[PDB]
Amino acid sequence: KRITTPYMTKYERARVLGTRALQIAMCAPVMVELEGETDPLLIAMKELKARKIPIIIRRYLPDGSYEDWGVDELIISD
Amino acid sequence: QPMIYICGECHTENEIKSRDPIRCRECGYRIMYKKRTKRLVVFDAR
Amino acid sequence: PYANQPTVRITELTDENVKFIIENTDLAVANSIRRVFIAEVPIIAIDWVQIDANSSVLHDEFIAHRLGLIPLTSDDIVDKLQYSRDCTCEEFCPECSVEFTLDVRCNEDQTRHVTSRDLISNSPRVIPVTSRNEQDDILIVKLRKGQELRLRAYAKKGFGKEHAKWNPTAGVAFEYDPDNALRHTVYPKPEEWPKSEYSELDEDESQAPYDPNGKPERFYYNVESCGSLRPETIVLSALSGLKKKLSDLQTQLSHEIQSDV
Amino acid sequence: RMDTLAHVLYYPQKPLVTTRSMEYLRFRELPAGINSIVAIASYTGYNQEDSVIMNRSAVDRGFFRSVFYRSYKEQESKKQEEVFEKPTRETCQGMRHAIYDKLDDDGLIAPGVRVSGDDVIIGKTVTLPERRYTKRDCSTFLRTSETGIVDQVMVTLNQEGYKFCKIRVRSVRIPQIGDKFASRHGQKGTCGIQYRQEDMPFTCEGITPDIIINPHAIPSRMTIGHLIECLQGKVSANKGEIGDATPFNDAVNVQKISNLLSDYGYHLRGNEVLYNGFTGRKITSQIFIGPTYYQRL
Amino acid sequence: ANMTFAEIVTPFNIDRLQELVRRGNSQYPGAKYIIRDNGDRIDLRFHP
Amino acid sequence: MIIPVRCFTCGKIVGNKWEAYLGLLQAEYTEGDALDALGLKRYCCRRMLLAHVDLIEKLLNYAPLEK
Amino acid sequence: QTVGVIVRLERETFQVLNMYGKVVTVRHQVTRKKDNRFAVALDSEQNNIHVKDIVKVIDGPHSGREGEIRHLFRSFAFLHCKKLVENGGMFVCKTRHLVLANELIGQTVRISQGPYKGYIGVVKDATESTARVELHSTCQTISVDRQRLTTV
Amino acid sequence: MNAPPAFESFLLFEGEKKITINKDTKVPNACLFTINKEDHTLGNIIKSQLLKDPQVLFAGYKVPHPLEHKIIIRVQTTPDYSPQEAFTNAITDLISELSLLEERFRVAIKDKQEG
RNA sequence: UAACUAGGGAACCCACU
Ligand SMILES: [Zn+2]
Ligand SMILES: [Zn+2]
Ligand SMILES: [Zn+2]
Repeated sequence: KRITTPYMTKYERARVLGTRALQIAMCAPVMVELEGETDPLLIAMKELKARKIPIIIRRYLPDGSYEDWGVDELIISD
Repeated sequence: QPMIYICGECHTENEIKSRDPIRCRECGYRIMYKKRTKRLVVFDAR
Repeated sequence: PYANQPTVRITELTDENVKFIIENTDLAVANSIRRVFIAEVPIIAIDWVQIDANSSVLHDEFIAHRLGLIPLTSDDIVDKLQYSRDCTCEEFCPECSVEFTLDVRCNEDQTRHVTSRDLISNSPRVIPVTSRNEQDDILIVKLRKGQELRLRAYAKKGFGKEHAKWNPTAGVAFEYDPDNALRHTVYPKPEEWPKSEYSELDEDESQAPYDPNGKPERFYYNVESCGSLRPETIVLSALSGLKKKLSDLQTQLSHEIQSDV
Repeated sequence: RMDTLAHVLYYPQKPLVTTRSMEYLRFRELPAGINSIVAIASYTGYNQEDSVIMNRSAVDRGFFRSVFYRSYKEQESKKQEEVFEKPTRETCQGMRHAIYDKLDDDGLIAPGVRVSGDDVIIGKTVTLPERRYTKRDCSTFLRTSETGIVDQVMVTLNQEGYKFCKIRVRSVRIPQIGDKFASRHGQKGTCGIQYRQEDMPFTCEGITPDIIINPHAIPSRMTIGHLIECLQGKVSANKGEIGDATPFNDAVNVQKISNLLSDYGYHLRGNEVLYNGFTGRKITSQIFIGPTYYQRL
Repeated sequence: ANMTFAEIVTPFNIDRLQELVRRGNSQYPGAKYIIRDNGDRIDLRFHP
Repeated sequence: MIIPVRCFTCGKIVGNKWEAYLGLLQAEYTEGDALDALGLKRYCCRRMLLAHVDLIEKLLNYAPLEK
Repeated sequence: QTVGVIVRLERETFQVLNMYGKVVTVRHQVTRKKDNRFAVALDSEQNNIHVKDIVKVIDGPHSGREGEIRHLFRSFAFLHCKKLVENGGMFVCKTRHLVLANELIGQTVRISQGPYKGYIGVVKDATESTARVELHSTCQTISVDRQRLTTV
Repeated sequence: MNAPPAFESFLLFEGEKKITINKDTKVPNACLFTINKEDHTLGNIIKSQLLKDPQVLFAGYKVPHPLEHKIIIRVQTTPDYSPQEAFTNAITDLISELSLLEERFRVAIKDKQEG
């Protein structure tokens, strides 16, 4: 059972969007459709709004254990 | 090869070579100035 | 939905200024006319100086900058001249430029004043304004013995939007509503404000009563020329230039509508 | 003088509003600044928070145009021998990708030659202590971000009897956005924007300001001497005299200057009705405008 | 024109980056270097 | 150093008026009367002549380096 | 005019195997040339080969061996075999006998056409189409098409 | 160093158009007129002449940035009218007004010169 | 038949926010 917050932090937002943008710029297959968008930042934004980013966030607890959260499992701020 | 300097005191056209000392040939003044260049000097009048 | 019917009354015409009134036109038209007076009336001014010798105390950029600001007679020649960028010659040609030559050598113990008399034109009608055949000559540089200034200058066509040396006007005095009937400016104490030259009120009055239905008309002008053009020629070429800009915009807009539709 | 870091203004003017001590400071004969028609106004918001709006048409006429001088010196030494000569790729090592043809046969550039950053102005070669390359390049270039015209090249002997050269580079500095301008009252400010004469506001006589400063520069600073100098400059320029601003002078106060200004057909407090340069409509507030002394820093 | 950002070449920006390379470092909207997949650096200041 | 060709503010020609201004000043005119006699009406043109310092006459006291 | 690769380090001489198949003995003071690591060579099958590529020898005096590409020439390729004991494994083979297993710079010009017409400048840098012109009158260096430039 | 050349305020470089037409989507019968290498001198007269037209419901111009040299004129008209012909009629009225003003100024020149 | 870089330190002074 996971005890961390169900909301997805702005630091998680920043790093997930950056990692996904770097992956898309390195020709990772996009999980959403593209309406002519070219910048991998905006593609990562559209992927995050659709909760389709294939990234698991491993939140490390201070006692040493971790908790694996999917991006789709977490509440997006916007 | 032929270089002209202008003496700072008496304003004399001075043919000197290279590696010889900067010395005015008829007044002995040791400061000379280069002449204005012969290249194209064109300014817009702004 | 249609055009104005503006009227012109000229109160003073002189070789150095024109002082006229435009009535029954809009404020934007009058202000654009003033803006074309300052910025968009083409004259001939020096814009290309080749310095061959300059022994003066002033360096070459200084002399070139002073030569650019010397006004030249531009009447009925600026219309014939093309812009230098628009002309197909390699160097300058008579169809787009006027060549000037200056060669002054000071061999006397007195100071030699290099003035606009020393600017020698290759065109009989594009000459410095002070060289017209009373007033003194525009001083370029002062020379002591041993100093010289040899240069070749080319004078081309341009307007004041590019550089202020092509501005043909000295002072464009512009007024509307001299008695402040529109209250477009609000005096905190209107008693201490001096009357305008075009004011139509008595000494006891300070400003006109407020007119709620009024618009700005009856614009007052005083276009003082720098001598490069006649002031009437300044106004006529300004009206022609604003007309030409509007006509060119009409042409491009018609092409854009035709291409889009 | 081959001074390092010399700045000279083209058209310095003595102040219209001066103190009597400036006669002994010799500020009249070597002035630093220009009397400029200055309106204190909020115009387009480009003069906000210690910034000024300059007249582009004034700057085209030489207003606050200055010239910057930088002197480069270099010796040739005999220890390893250094010589002033034009380097050649077939016999020199370490030559940069610069136009060495701007140098003359003596290894020195001539006056009147246009130079840019990383341009050789003095060609110096030092011999290797021990084939393809026998001499090493030790030439001097300009500063990387500096351009200009070579103004003067002076060649002489130094104290130890070696060949010594000094090169002065002339750079003409047009006032632009970001150049620092200050009044004589601690009111410094960079140029925010430059408008042409038709874009500047204008009086009924067609006078446009050379500099527009923000009204908010005044009240927290309490430089009332700025406003009084502006008023006295208006009176002096209309009257045809030089105004006296010696501090502890009871013969000069604000009311006397105001009455003198009112005698010349202006509003006594120095306000004028300005018109918008873009629309031609007169501004609702009457703008304080007059000649005051700025310095180009 | 002095500071650069390293943009990864995708099929979505191949033409824009190609014309940026073709413009080179002399024009402002251009490019300074090409970084190949093996880390080899191609300088566009000195024309290849 | 030398009189500007044009007034900075408006652009009226003032480069031809410095020698005439000096001649009027030595003819015992006041500076205001001398400015009025030269046609300088706006104070922008008036302080071009009123505030001018002629450094060029002091520069001419030095002999040129070439002659 | 000739390149080479040293096969043995000696005290005062270099043992270098050039494109001969013969080892020469030269002094220390040879010069250094920049290697073309991006050069392209062609084998007998007209296939592209580059540096660090294993190629087989199927023709020539030493057909049957196998080598690795170190340096390239117009019609020769340098080969290495770790099992070959002569001259430290260095050898040379021909490319076709294997199989894969400006004057304007510094010149004063006049812009004779365009918006900058009449400006005098010095070309700092130039290509086949454009040129970087250092304007004499301004502090700018601008990119001008070479069809608009006239050498003066 | 970074000074733009003085001709860029009025000279179209190779590639751009003088005036572009863009339809404004949020309201009907509205267009955005982006005009290059022009300033307040032309935008103000076009704006005021469009304001004289009773079939024009909105007429405004702006310079988005004074460092660049484009104006954007926004015209909204009545549904029985279009902003394109409103712009055309405004330019035509300005041209005719300037022609009348020029010929009357010439007449006044002759009157003042001949007394 | 384009062979492709920059250079030290220690003290002081001045200016700037
Ligand atoms: Zn001598
Ligand atoms: Zn021509
Ligand atoms: Zn003036």
